[PDB]
Amino acid sequence: EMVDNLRGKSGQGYYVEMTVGSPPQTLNILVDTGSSNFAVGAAPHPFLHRYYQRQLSSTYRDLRKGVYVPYTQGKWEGELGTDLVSIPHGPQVTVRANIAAITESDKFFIQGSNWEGILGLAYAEIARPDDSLEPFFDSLVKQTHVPNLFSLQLCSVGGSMIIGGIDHSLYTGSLWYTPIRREWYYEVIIVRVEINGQDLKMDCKEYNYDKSIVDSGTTNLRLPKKVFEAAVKSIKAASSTEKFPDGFWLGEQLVCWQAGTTPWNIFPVISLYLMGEVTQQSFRITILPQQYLRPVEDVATSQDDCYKFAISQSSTGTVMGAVIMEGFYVVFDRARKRIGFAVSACHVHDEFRTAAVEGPFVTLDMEDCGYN
Ligand SMILES: CCn1ccc2c(N3CCCC3=O)cc(C(=O)N[C@@H](Cc3ccccc3)[C@H](O)CNCc3cccc(OC)c3)cc21
Repeated sequence: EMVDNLRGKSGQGYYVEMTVGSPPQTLNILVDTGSSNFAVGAAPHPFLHRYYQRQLSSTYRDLRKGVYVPYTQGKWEGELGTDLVSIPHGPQVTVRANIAAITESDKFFIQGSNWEGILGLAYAEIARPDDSLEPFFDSLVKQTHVPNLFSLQLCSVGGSMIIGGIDHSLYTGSLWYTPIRREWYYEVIIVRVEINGQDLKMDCKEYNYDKSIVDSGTTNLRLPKKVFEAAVKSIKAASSTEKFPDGFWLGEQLVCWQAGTTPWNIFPVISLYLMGEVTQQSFRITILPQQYLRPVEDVATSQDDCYKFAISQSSTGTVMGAVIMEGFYVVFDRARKRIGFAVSACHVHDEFRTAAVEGPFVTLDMEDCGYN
């Protein structure tokens, strides 16, 4: 009953329905594996269709402490409190959880997005103000019998968040696991990057400077500057049969083709190799251009299909965002400190190429690829 419990708009995150307070107030909450605070709009905002009204909840408790959270995109400030929370299309339980009531924000809420809050699914180590603010999923596991694991199938868009287990109907083929290196973000280690089979030929620590994370709340694949520059050079080379403005590669400009004529075949597949659970072993996930060229829906331009380049540069490490996760079934196996990847039931492919998760591969270079 948790299948298809996610909705969203392309480029604007995926959200699940939740209720907060007594009596229950229904809100749509963005699912974010890249942070650890549960926060909801709690005052009027031009982009909010509704918001949390603390005065109407008999179970609300004020913690008398403010909190400020700046993300890569957007920021908000609010008041900490606790209240009862449920997930209508998830496990049928009610938990008391920490909630940040957002009273002020900047470039956080999105015009027309349909969500009103955010559910940080990562570890307490990156919770604000500090790690004593227990994250939602931690409270869920401690207060119920839900297994310490969840999975995401991200596919107007939709998908599934399966709390407490793995749904086999949501993937095909084998599940490959990579270790969670450190429990703060969902940090992983990339050991190799290929563009159309060609190795970027870089010290593998560069791929993980200064960390690499799996983040459902970020749209793009974000790469460390040095890796980004090398990747763009190789994607340009592969696609050189057409020449695009430098602004396209910087994600500042759309590229458009007559409806139905997008030249998918001139763009390369990107393979990211992730550390396996065994010494010097890895597996790879392969991303097609249908993933990293993000469609931008706009009726004004609808004579064409137009796209934004959804790989961009980072000064804070690699972020495997929604563009990478889409078309894969991703298991956040907290209990066993590992992340699993499999090909999703809602996968990308044309008649020539298919996204894949495959292995094992072996590396002769014994260098640890973790940056720290
Ligand atoms: C879905 C909306 N959206 C669209 C683009 C886009 C985007 N960017 C910017 C450039 C390329 C790219 O993809 C970045 C973010 C982003 O910052 N996401 C947040 C959640 C969020 C969701 C919705 C709105 C605002 C924030 C996430 O916690 C970040 N994790 C690591 C992170 C970074 C910094 C602090 C931190 O604290 C926990 C966590 C959201 C984006």
